Amino acid sequence: GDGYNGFGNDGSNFGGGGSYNDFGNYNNQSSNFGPMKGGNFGGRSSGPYGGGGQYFA
Amino acid sequence: GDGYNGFGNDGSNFGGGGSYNDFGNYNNQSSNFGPMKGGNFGGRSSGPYGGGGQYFA
Amino acid sequence: GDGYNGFGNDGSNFGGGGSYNDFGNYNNQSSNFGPMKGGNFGGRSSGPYGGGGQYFA
Amino acid sequence: GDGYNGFGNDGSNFGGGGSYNDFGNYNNQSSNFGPMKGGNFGGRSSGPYGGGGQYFA
Amino acid sequence: GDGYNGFGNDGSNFGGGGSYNDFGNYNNQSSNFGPMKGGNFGGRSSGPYGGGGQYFA
Amino acid sequence: GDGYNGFGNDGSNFGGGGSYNDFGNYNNQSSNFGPMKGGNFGGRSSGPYGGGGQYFA
Amino acid sequence: GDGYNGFGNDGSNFGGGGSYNDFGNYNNQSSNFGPMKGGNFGGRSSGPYGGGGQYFA
Amino acid sequence: GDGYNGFGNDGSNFGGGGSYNDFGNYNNQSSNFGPMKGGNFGGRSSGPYGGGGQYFA
Amino acid sequence: GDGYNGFGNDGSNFGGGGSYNDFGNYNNQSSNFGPMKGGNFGGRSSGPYGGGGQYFA
Amino acid sequence: GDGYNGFGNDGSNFGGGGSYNDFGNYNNQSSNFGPMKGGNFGGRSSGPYGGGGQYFA
Amino acid sequence: GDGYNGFGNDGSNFGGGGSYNDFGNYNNQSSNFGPMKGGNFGGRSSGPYGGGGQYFA
Amino acid sequence: GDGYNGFGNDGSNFGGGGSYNDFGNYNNQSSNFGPMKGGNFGGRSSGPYGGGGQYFA
Amino acid sequence: GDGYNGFGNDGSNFGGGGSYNDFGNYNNQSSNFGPMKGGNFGGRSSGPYGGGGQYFA
Amino acid sequence: GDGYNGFGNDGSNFGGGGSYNDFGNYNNQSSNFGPMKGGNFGGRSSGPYGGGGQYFA
Amino acid sequence: GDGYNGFGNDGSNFGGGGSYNDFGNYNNQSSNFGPMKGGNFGGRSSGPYGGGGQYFA
Amino acid sequence: GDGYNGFGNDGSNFGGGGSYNDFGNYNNQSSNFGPMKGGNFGGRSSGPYGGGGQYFA
Amino acid sequence: GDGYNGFGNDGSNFGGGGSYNDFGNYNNQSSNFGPMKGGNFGGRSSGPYGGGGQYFA
Amino acid sequence: GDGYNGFGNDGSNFGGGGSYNDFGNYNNQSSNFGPMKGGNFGGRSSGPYGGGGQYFA
Amino acid sequence: GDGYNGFGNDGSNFGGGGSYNDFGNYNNQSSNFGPMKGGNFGGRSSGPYGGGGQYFA
Amino acid sequence: GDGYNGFGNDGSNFGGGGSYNDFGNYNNQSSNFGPMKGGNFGGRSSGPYGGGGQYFA
Repeated sequence: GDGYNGFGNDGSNFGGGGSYNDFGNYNNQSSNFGPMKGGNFGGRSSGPYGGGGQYFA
Repeated sequence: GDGYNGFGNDGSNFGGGGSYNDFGNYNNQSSNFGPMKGGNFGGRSSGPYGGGGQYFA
Repeated sequence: GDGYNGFGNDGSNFGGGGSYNDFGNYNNQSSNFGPMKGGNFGGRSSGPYGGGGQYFA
Repeated sequence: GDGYNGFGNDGSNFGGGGSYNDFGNYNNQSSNFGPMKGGNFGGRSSGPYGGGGQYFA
Repeated sequence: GDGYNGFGNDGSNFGGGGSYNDFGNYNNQSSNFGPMKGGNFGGRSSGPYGGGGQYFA
Repeated sequence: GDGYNGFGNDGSNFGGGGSYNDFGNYNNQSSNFGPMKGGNFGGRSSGPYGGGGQYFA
Repeated sequence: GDGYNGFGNDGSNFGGGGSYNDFGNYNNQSSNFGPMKGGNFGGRSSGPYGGGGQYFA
Repeated sequence: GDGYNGFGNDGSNFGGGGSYNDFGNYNNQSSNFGPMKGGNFGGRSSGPYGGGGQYFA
Repeated sequence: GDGYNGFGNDGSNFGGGGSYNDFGNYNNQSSNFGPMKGGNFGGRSSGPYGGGGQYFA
Repeated sequence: GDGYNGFGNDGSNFGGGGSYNDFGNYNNQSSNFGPMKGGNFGGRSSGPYGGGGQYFA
Repeated sequence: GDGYNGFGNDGSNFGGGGSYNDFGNYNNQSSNFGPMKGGNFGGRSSGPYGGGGQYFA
Repeated sequence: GDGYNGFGNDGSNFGGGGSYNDFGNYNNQSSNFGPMKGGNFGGRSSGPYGGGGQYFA
Repeated sequence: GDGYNGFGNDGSNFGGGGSYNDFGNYNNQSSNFGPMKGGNFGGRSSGPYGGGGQYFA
Repeated sequence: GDGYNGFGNDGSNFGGGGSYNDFGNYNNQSSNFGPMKGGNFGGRSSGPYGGGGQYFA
Repeated sequence: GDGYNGFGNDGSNFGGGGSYNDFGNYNNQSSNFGPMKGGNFGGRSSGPYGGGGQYFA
Repeated sequence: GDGYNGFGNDGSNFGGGGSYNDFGNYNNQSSNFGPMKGGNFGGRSSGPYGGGGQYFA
Repeated sequence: GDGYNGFGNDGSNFGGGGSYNDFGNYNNQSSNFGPMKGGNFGGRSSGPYGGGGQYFA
Repeated sequence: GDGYNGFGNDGSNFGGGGSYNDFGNYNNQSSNFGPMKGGNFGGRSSGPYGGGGQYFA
Repeated sequence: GDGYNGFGNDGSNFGGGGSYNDFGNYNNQSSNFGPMKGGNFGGRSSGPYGGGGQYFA
Repeated sequence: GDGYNGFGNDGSNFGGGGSYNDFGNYNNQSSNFGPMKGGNFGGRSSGPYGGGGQYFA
């Protein structure tokens, strides 16, 4: 099958080292190593029901 | 079969080393090592019901 | 099947080592090693019912 | 069957070694080693009922 | 089936060595070694009933 | 059947060795060794009834 | 079935050896060895009844 | 049937060896060895009745 | 059935060896050796009745 | 039928050898050896009646 | 049924050999050997009646 | 039924040879051997009636 | 089958190290190493139902 | 099949190092290394239903 | 098969290092290394149903 | 088969280093390295249904 | 087959370094390196249905 | 087989460095390096259906 | 086979460096380097259906 | 076989340095380097169907 011979995969210290950073919500922020099946996704929404609006600002 | 021969996979110390940071809600911040089946996802929302709104600011 | 020959799988010290960090709610912050089935997810919400809103600030 | 030959799996000292850190609520902060079936999740919420709102700040 | 040949699995000393830290509420903070069935989860909430609000600050 | 041949499983000294720490409420802080069925969970809440709010600060 | 050939399972000295540490309420701080069925849980709450609130500070 | 061949299970000296520590209320702090059925839990609460609040400070 | 061949189970000297410690109330602090059925629990509270509050300082 | 072949089960000298230690109220602090049915518990409380509060400090 | 072949069950010398200790009230401090039915419990309380409070200083 | 083939059950010298140790009321400090039914308990209390408070210091 | 011989895969410190950054919502921000099947996606929305609008300001 | 002999693959520090940046919604921001099947996508919107508008401003 | 012998592949620090940048919605902004099958796409939209309009301003 | 021997494949710092930019909606902004099959596309729109217009300004 | 020996392939810093720029919708803005099959496309529109107009102001 | 021996291939800083530039819709603004098969295209339109007009101004 | 030995293949800074420029719709604006097969095309329109006009004001 | 030995192939700064320019629709504006097969084309149109007119002004 497929293979992977990566040396030095790092992927570390996600936040970057800035202070006062705000991490939003429903994100995918994972670090994944090794064979993966099923793919990688972001957050999912089903929007508000019964006429509720969805607002970003 | 799919292989993986990674040296130095790290993925450590997520927060980055900054202070006063504010990690989010429902995030997938995990670090995963080894064969994975079923995919990697962010957070999921079924939005408010009965005309409740969803608001970000 | 699938394999994993990883040397030095860190994933440690998640908070990053900064002080005054605030960790949010319903997150997935786990560190997972070994073969995994069923996928890795963030948090999940069924939003408020009967006209309650969901608010972020 | 899927294998795992990880040498040196850390996942330790989660908090990072900073002081005055404030850990979250309903988070998944576990460290898991060995074959896993059923998947890895964050926290789950069913939002308030009868028109109660859900608020973050 | 699946297998796991991990050498040195650490996963120890969760709090990180910081002082004045405040570990939160309903979190999953366990360290789990060995075959697992049924998945790993965060906390769960059924939100307040009868119009009670849920508030984070 | 799923195997596990982990050497040096540690998982010890949870609190991290810092002083003046506060371990919060309803957390899962266990260390589990051996084959597990039924999954690993955080704490659970059925939030207040009859219009009582749930407050974090 | 499943198996576990762990050498050196430790899991000891939970509090970490810090002084003035405060251990909170309803936690699961157990150390568990051997086959486990039924899963590992944190604390459980049914919130106050008749309009009493639940507060953390 | 599931096996377990753990060498050196330890699980000892829970308090950590620090002085002036204060262990909590209703915690599960047990050390359990041998095959377990019915799961491991934290403490359980039914909150106050008749409008009494629940307060952590 | 389920087996256990553990050598050196220890589980001893719970208090840790520190002085001036204050073991709390209603905890489970037992050390249990052998086949266990019915699960392991923390303490239980049916919170105060008739408008009495529950307070942790 | 389950089994247990543990060598050296110890579980001894509970208090740890520290001095001026206070062993608080209603704990379970037993050391139990052999087959067990009905599970292991902590202390149980039914809170005060008629508007009496429950206070920890 | 279940079996137990424990060698060296010990369970001895509860107090730890420290001095000036207070083995406080209503604890279960027993050491029990041989097959047990009906479970193991801590102390039990039915709290004060007629508006009397319960106070831990 | 259920068996017990233990050797060297000890369970002796409850205090560990410390000095000026003292014992609280209603403790269970028994050492029990052979088959048991009905379970092992700590002390039981029905708290003061008529508005009398229960106090620990 | 397809190969990968990457040296120095970095992918680290996602946030860039600026302060006061606000990571958004439902994003995919993962770092993925090793063979992948099923593709990589952004976030998904099923937009609001029953005449609710979707607003970006 | 296809091959890849990339030396020094960087892909790091996504945010760029600017402060006060506001990362978007539903984006794909991942860094992916190793052979990929199923393509790479942005976000997906199934726009509002029942006459709700979609507005970007 | 197709080959790739690229030395020094950058793709880093995506945002450019400017401050106050706003990252859009549903973009693809990933950095991808190694054999790719299935193609690379932007966002996808199905416009509002039932006579709702789509507006960019 | 087709080859690629490119030295110095930059493609970094997409945003350009200007401030106050808007990296607008549905774009494809990825940086792709290595052999690619399936083609590279922009965003896709199925325009509004049931007489809704599509508007740019 | 076909080959490519390009030295210094830049393609970097797309935005140009201007401030207040406004990147578009559904564009293809990717930088792609290495052999490509299936062609490079812009965005695609299936224009509004049911008599909805398409307007560029 | 066709070849390409280009020294210094730029294609960078697409926007040109002007401010307040507006990047339109569905464009192919990609930068492509290496062998290409399937050709390069602009955006594609299928005009509105059911008598909707298409307007540029 | 056909060759190309070009030195200094610029094609950069597309927008030209003027401000307030308005890049149009469905254009092909790519910069393409290396052997190309399938031709290079502008945008495509399948003009409106069912009596809709196409207007360039 | 054809050849090409151009020095300084330029093709840059397409917009021409002018401000307030308005680039057209469906154009081909690409800059292409290396051998090409299939020819270079402008835009393409299929005129409006069902009696629609095509108008330029």
